[PDB]
Amino acid sequence: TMDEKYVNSIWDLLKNAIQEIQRKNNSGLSFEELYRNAYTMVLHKHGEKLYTGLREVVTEHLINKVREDVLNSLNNNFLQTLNQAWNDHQTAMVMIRDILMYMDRVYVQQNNVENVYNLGLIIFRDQVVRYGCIRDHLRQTLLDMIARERKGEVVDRGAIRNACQMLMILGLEGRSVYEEDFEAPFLEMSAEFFQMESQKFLAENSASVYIKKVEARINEEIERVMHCLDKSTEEPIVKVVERELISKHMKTIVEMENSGLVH
Amino acid sequence: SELDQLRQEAEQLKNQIRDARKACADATLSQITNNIDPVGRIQMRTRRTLRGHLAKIYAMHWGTDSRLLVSASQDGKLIIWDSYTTNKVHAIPLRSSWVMTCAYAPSGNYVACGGLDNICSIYNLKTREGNVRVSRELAGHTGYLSCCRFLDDNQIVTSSGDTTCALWDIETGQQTTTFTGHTGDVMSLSLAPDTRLFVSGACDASAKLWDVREGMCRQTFTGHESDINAICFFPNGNAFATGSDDATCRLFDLRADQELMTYSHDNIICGITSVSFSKSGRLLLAGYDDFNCNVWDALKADRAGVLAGHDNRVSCLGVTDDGMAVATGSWDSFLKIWN
Amino acid sequence: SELDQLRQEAEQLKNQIRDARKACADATLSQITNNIDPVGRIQMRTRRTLRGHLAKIYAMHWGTDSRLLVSASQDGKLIIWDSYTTNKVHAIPLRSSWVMTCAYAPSGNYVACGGLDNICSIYNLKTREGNVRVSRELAGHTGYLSCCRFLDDNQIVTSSGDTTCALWDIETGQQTTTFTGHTGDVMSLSLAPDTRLFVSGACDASAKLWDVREGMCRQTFTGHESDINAICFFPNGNAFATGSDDATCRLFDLRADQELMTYSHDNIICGITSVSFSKSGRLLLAGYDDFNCNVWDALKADRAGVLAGHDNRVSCLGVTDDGMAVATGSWDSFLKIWN
Amino acid sequence: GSVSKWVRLNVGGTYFLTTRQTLCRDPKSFLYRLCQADPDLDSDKDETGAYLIDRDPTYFGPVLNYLRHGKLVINKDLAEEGVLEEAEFYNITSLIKLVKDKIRERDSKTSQVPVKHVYRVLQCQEEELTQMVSTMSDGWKFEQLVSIGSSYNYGNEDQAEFLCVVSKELHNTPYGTASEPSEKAKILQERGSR
Amino acid sequence: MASNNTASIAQARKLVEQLKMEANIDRIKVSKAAADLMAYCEAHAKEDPLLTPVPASENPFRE
Amino acid sequence: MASNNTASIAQARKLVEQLKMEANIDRIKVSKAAADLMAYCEAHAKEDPLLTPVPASENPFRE
Repeated sequence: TMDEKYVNSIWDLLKNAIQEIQRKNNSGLSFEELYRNAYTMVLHKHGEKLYTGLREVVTEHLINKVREDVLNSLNNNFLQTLNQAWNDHQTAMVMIRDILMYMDRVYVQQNNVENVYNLGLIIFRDQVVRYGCIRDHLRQTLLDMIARERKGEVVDRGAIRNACQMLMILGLEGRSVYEEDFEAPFLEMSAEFFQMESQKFLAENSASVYIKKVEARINEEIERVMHCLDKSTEEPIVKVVERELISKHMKTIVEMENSGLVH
Repeated sequence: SELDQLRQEAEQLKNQIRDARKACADATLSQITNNIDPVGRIQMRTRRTLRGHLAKIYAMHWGTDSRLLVSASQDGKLIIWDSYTTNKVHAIPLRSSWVMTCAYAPSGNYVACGGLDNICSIYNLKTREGNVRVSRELAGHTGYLSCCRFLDDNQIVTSSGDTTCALWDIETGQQTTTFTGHTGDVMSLSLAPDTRLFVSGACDASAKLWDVREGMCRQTFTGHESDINAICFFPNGNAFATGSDDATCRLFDLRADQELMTYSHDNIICGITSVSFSKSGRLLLAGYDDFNCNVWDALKADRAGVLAGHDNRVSCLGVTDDGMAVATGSWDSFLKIWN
Repeated sequence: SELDQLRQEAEQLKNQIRDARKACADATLSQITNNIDPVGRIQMRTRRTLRGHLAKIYAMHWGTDSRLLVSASQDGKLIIWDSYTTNKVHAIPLRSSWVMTCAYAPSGNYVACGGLDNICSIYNLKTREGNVRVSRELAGHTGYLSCCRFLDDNQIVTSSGDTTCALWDIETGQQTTTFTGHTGDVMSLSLAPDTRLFVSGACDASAKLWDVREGMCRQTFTGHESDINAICFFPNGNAFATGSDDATCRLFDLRADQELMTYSHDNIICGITSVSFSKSGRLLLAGYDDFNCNVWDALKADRAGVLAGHDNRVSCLGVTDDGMAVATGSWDSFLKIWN
Repeated sequence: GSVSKWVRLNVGGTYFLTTRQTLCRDPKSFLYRLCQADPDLDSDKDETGAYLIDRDPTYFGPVLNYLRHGKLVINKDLAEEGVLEEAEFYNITSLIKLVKDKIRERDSKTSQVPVKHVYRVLQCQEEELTQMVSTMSDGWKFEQLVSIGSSYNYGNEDQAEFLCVVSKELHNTPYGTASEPSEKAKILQERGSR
Repeated sequence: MASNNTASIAQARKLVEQLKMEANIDRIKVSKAAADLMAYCEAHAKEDPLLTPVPASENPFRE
Repeated sequence: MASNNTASIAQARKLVEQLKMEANIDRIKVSKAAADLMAYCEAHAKEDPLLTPVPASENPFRE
């Protein structure tokens, strides 16, 4: 049985189509064409070649342009650029996995290897999120305007929402990249900011209005965690307030000159 | 190329493993001692002659009741001999010839075989009609099944070609637990009495000890220079003897991560095709590519005895689960039971 | 819940039953008069050897002529031996192996067999075609059949697993009278010569005498803790022997509702596998898991003699309806006539 | 197409007009991607307005039947391989599993025998041979007669003299082979086995 | 019904009933039943071949 | 990443791990392990049917 003649050209055709869809071009391509392509190149038992080609093509597609497209933004906020790049990556990745399900049902089980989706998301994590220059610039922008909102400003909260969302979805099973990138530094900065805020608020206002202000700060933390932080991040940050303003300055609350619990 | 630094770290870790092993390396109490239980010259007589195969006995595995031994022949048929009466409890034909693994379940309710067919056949021996029927055909191995063992009566381990040691849930038929990490062809496999760690001996001279739950290689042992023919855990589930195509058998210890003691002699050059421990573990019975096989004193590194009652290689060796007698599946179409 | 009062009532009713029994216990005079009518030493000779089986002869059963006996072997063939000429009148192959009950009709025109099929087979013996054709299949049981007996050529009781021994109509294949009093698998069964009472033993060690027309347990006898293997009524339909897994055989009396006598020695460790009575019923025929079996002076409770022969356990006993001689169908594929 | 509730598929040159809901039964199906109005999949031609499927309608038949009314039927005049490849192109795991089941059904029914053949070995001496062969049970087929060598009268007229190996073939398709466990039966099987 | 623990009350009822007809049937004393037994055995001993020798011209196994 | 020599860094990662838990596992002296094995074996070297003989009415291969 001879089938290699069209396989030789279909290598190039499918690789070109993969690159074209990866750069967000879908109006001209034929979904059925990519289906039949990948299917015939797979049932001929060329799984390892297609797997290696997909790995390399995705890795260099992310390295060559997407990383630079994220980096080159200076007159626009970093978060929106990274969000657009990640959205385009997801749009390409869903399509690619829809193509390569036949390889995802036969070859992977026999060879005990990774699937398309997890592998490509891992490549994105290692070449975009884990890559240092994007990581530190992202953390800088996030901390910057999260601190402006903390001290009180009107910001683009949806940008931080998309950022945090890609952060803890690109980690898949774990929160590892999200917890190591910005979440723990944010918790530390919140702890320090609330230490200084409690210190200044205690010596400035009476205990009753201080209680009202701290409960309003809890309400604002809830507002932010619905609007500017991740929903699953509700419980840490809130108690970060609770540990810093109340649970460690009990004697300051109970005793004051002309005020306090005794008064 | 960042592979250079990864290789450097791996090399340094391997070196550290070597120094750690050399650190615990000291005088071997068994080697130095010669006055504690010198087993002397032990002789065994053929008590049973299970003639009735017409082809080479390729593999042979005892039963957990130490009465029923399943012997697979080269032509392809499993004879479940009753050892006492030399009677064929079953003589089931094989779907495909060239079978090299015969795995007997502890219950004796299932039997497993596999061959140059890349399919692991599981026959349910016990059924209402009594007709031995195939229970499940495990497919999903692109390499030939090298060895198989029953981790349970619905859970099996199938050391195959393609370096896969895939674990299967039998009745589902799916590869519930996947195993990979060997480089040489996985050609032998053994279970500890604990049955929680399985050792895989490949053609890369490596015995990889695999943590059976998480699908990850607990330990790695490498003392041989040739493909490992067979492995046999100590009766303690903490160490295993290992025979390879070289004339050197090696007792690897899990606690020390190093060869406890070697077993070699300038009168043996043939590969050790099978290794087996007595119930005590004091005697290490080894089947050789030499038509006759031998047995070392497992803690004195000397030949306790020699079993020479064949004409072809002892392709498989197995001592009774109660350690009472030993069966010698050989390529001369016979099995000898020695007591 | 409310089951507590029922179990209390059952407990005190059991106490009442036992108290009535011990009040009835007035010492068996027969064992006391063990010096009257000694049978001497009676050692029979095997005057026939109906060899011609190749499997284990599980159940053997005389016909009503005391000349044709249907014996079922383990492999699933029925041989209708003619003891007078040692000629196989028929050798029926059975669709499913592992048969353990061969039921001869009172008229010799039907035969019945049952095994691990949960389906009884009624085979028309007498037909103008000459060959034995299937008459009916009795389905509805989910437990393995253990013993069946023809009440008529239309009604047959089918003791089986599933704790049921329902009387079944042959023609319609419909159950006639369920009996669900047992908790063990009904494994033995016997008919009194009046055929209005069948007593049946089981895994619950309870010999339950049943009403063949109502579905009610007429009486319950419990003198055993091991599983009642075989049941044989006394020739008067007033008592029945009972063997079990233990090496003890016991005679039970319908009138006395108690274990009348026991049959055991220190010479025996094998359990009773078959019970029978002589023409008078004075001689108790006990087949054993020992190769040999025995005859006991039942009205003296001591062994009358030893029936030797065979090299493997006796599996079933049967005396001729005239008492001329006794057939000992053993697992050595031998059925011998003793006289 | 995707402009209305109905969708017309030009499978192999033949037009199937079907509701999308029966076609969208699998969210991983290629037809699901057909259902959306995304620019990615565009295989309809605007001079006919029908999505072209690069597959035949012959094996599209059973798949459409499965999508319409649950369990499908696959004739043995249509290749199991044809519907197999059809399902693989349509990307439906339940359907490839059912195709595997259908292939197993075909192989069991054809290659072997619905309800296998059961064999028995009657033993008869040469004197008893004629009647018991002639009166051998209806519903059973004779397979082989084998003599028994012996040192008894040169080997003839011996008590064990002949094996009549007979068989019985069952061919009831829904009857199959039954199996169920019974512990007492297990004990008895073990004891009788050895 | 599970309220009465899977209708164990039904089988308890059956057990009590079986004990009911067990109590209903009288008891016939052991010595008298045994006396019936030696009566039958002595009556039929001289017609029981296993303990009464029978000639080779009288059994269907030697003629 | 197949521009990194066919993603061999996964194999390097696995080997680095294997070595890591190899280091994490204790190292017992050869004398200690050998003594333990002697204890176990000699505890059973008076009951080994191959070391200690068995009367030819107790081994089901000589009766």
